[PDB]
Amino acid sequence: LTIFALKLNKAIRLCLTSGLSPNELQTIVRSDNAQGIINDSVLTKVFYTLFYSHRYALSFDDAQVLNGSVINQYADDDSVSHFNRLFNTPPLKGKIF
Amino acid sequence: LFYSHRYALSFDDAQVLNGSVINQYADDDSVSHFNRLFNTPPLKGKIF
Amino acid sequence: RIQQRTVDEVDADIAVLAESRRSAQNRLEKYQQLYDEDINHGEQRAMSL
Amino acid sequence: RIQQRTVDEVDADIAVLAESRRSAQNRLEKYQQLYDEDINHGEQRAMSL
Amino acid sequence: LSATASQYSADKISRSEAYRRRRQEWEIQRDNADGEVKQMDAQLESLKI
Amino acid sequence: YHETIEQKKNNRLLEARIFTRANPQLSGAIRLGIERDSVSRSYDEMFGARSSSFVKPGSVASMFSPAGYLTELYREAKDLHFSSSAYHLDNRRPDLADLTLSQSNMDTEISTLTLSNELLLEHITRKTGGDSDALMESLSTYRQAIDTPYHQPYETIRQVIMTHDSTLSALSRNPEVMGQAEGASLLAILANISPELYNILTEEITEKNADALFAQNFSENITPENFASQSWIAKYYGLELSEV
Amino acid sequence: YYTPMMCFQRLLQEKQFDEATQWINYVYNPAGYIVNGEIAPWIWNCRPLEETTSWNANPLDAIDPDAVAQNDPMHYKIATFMRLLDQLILRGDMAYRELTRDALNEAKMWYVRTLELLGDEPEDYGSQQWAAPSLSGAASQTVQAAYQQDLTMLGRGGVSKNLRTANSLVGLFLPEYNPALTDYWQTLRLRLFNLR
Amino acid sequence: ASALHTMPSVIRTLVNIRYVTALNKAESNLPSWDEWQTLAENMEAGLSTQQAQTLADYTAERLSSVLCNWFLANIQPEGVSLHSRDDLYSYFLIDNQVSSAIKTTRLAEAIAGIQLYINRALNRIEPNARADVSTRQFFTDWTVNNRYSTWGGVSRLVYYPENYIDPTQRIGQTRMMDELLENISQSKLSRDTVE
Amino acid sequence: SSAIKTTRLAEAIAGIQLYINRALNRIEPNARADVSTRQFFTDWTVNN
Repeated sequence: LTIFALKLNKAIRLCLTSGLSPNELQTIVRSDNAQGIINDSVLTKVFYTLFYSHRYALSFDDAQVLNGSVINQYADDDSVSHFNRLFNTPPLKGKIF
Repeated sequence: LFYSHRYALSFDDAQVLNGSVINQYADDDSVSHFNRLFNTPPLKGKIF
Repeated sequence: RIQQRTVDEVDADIAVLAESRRSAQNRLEKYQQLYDEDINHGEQRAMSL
Repeated sequence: RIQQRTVDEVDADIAVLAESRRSAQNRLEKYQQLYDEDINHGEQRAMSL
Repeated sequence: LSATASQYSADKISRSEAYRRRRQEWEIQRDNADGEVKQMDAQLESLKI
Repeated sequence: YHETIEQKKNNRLLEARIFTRANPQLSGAIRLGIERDSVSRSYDEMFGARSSSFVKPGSVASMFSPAGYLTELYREAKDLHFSSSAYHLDNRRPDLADLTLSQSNMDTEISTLTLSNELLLEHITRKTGGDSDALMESLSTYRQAIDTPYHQPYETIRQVIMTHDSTLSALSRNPEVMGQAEGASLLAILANISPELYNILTEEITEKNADALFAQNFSENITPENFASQSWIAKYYGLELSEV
Repeated sequence: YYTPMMCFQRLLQEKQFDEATQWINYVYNPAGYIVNGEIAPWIWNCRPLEETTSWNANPLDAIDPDAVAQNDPMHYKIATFMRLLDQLILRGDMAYRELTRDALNEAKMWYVRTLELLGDEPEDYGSQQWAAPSLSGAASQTVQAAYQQDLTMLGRGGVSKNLRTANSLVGLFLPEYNPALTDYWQTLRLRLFNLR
Repeated sequence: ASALHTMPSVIRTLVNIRYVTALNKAESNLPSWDEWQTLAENMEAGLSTQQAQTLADYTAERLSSVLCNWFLANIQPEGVSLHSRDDLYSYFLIDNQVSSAIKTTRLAEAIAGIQLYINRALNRIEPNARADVSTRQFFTDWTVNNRYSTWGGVSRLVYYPENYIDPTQRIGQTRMMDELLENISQSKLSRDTVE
Repeated sequence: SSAIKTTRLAEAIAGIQLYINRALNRIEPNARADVSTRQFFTDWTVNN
């Protein structure tokens, strides 16, 4: 259990010190890479998304898209995801693809 | 007293103005004038 | 002429407030008499008997 | 001159509000005591008898 | 007959206490009337200036 | 036990009586209605002028003032647990025994945080044996805690910079000086990452140094056996289970 | 004692003054008493109060100011006096409502009456001189034991020995002035400063 | 420099801190501990008074939280299973996460701590209670001695019964005098009525 | 303050009343207690 504990410690320390939500860190790390690991690039995305959030007054989604990442198809999924916020409220007439 | 009247200042301000020094020991049951100038609050440590 | 009419208006309002004052002081002094007399001799007799 | 007089007017108005403030405050205090006293010993004795 | 006399005494003191409460109400409402009187007296001087 | 309780009550009564007699407040034409007893003189000579000694209400020296109330409180409380056990008042708050009872001590006004902080400092420095500055320096590189490291000058800078202008918008209006400031410093002064916070966030995790990093990232008493429990993670970070 | 007190208190509660004073003069009168066309030699008009007799033994069994006062009658003494000057103050409030010049003089007369009868207020003495012990020393069991022992000896005995008690055992507390008396003193002083 | 109301040298220095911490960039310009302190000292020098109080407040709270955490994770005195913030609150008999907006005096704090200790003792929430001493006289009246005001009233009773003496009603009365009392309870008592 | 206005008669009333009151309460030493018992002084309550 050691390595997973180290990973979770890293992420939880970051989010608690940074006002970041678990899904937000999920999205930013996935957008950085499918590894789920952290490097300078992850913290780069973190900083710039929060900076643009502060200045232009947008949510975490808009900033994360702005930094160079993609629009996330699979958010928390207990609520409407970001992608379906963009193109699925409502569907035009049929289901999206 | 004249300066307190004109410039609308408390006593100690005029006291300093007249040529006397900043009083480092007032009533001492409250903050002295010196510690009113340099000790509200201390910056990070105790003054010297 | 217009300003003559406006000063007339404020004079009328003065009169309005004045009769307001008369009504208020009437209510006041009626209350004051009613309060000072407190309890008259009828209720005194009621309690005594 | 006219504007000096309008300042005079607002000063009169704030004084009026101050007097009405005192009146309402007196009503408040008298009601507060009248509430806190609640039931005096007269009614307690009525109940006891 | 002890009980009936006690009932009588109870209602008479209770009635007197009700009178006293009415007296308090009259007093406060007269005070409030006076407050309004002087307040609108001040309104008068504001209006005349 | 009876004889003792009536003894205390009688002593209280005699003190009260003798005190009421010599009250200078009662002069007063009613002074002409009070006398001087032999017991009055006896108390006079035994306790000197204490009988004539009174205080203004609201002073420390009063027996009804909070000072005497606390004196009685501690007098009673001093024995609720055996000296040996860890619940002894002298053990838990040794500095409470030597608290002076002065007018300044009950008049002055200081925040609860100040006293709490200095008491915690006193215990920590009692343990390690160092001073405040060494403690702060250790904190700047301490890793084994949910709040460590704690770079007080750094957070002060962050707080003041947020005070003057958040987002450094005016700073953005000076792009030439931005040829020298990169994103790293701006992140440091926008979010809460101390240098050691960066070091812990940007250190690779592999098994070759796994336990070593674990040792660096936790206290000895913490182990993955401890970590496995969800309630344990919630109480370790003070978070909610639904959140974890 | 109790019934004249009763009638006087009820009369004062009903804003009634003069027959109330006439009533309270039954038990006490600062102007003394007239019997047989002559000035009385006694001071208070209640014999038990003059003789200072107690009719309770163990008053601290319950929490009753009645018990304590009955165990030492002179408390009762000052109590009545207290209530007495009380109506004096209540006179002024009535005399002051009408804001009329003659009633103004009457109110000043009442206030000088209570001023003269009240005497001279004393002031703080012990606080400047009292030393400041540590809490532990203040709660020293030995000092409290010594004081209690001194008190018991004084009570059942009254021995003159230990002329000095070595005040260096500064661990006791001092009696505090009755707040009600200071309340009335400040009341009179504020109303007088107002009146001038 | 004027935007921050400060010197150009210190803004140079703040920008000079390449926050890359031993490579991934030029190099680590991380200031030493004392250099950090001096930079902070100078930087905050141009701050007003109410802002000074706000900074003192924020720093005091942060330091309090860090200290509490550190004491949890470091020193574990035997005899207590202190495992949270409120555990330290109870064992050190003083609150540790209150806002700084609250102010008090030493005596008030000591009063509160000792009260809470006594209360903890009585309810047997504390192990190894010396139950022999819990039966003392003072604790019997703990209902009326848990408060300073109530204690003051009951103490000031015996020495000054006059403040609390009420002629109007007392206990021990004879219903005969009570009947007098209710017979003199009318709205207005003229001479002959009281007679 | 001089804001108080009065007449010689009113002040004389006040002074003499205060003298009588001081005498009656035995605040003044050496009172001629024989004359203090006069009929006028019995009704001092309604003659004050």
